[PDB]
Amino acid sequence: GSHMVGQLSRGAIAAIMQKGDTNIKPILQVINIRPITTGNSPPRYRLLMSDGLNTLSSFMLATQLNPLVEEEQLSSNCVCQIHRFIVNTLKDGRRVVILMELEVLKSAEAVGVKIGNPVPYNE
Ligand SMILES: Cc1ccc(C(=O)Nc2ccccc2C(=O)O)cc1S(=O)(=O)Nc1ccc(Br)cc1
Repeated sequence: GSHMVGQLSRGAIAAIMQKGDTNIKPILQVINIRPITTGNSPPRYRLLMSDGLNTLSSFMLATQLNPLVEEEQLSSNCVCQIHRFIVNTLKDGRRVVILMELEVLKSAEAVGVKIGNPVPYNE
């Protein structure tokens, strides 16, 4: 209940970005979800996530998880546990975190607000 930022894995974004730790199962809040421009291929969704301290904009949902967005269980403000993810590095050096398995712990409606005051992580 109280101490809302205590619901999130503070420091997980830095851990993912700095250490490349993939064994952790961090709890993050969805701040925003947006489709990416795609061709005739399945839609892809990019997420702005928060660990309470930082936000990071380079999350992508694995296509297998698209139903979570399209049926609305995964939406802005919800709190999720990431059970499996990988990091991929693009030609230009940018890294993207692909969310492969995730659990919605609290619905957007049950949370209702951005938790804490996270600031953008500097990639
Ligand atoms: C469009 C697209 C889709 C997918 C991947 C990707 O890296 N996929 C994977 C890579 C490795 C393993 C698994 C996967 C997986 O998707 O399951 C990259 C791109 S992109 O670079 O051309 N544009 C883009 C990148 C990031 C963000 Br935020 C927004 C747009």
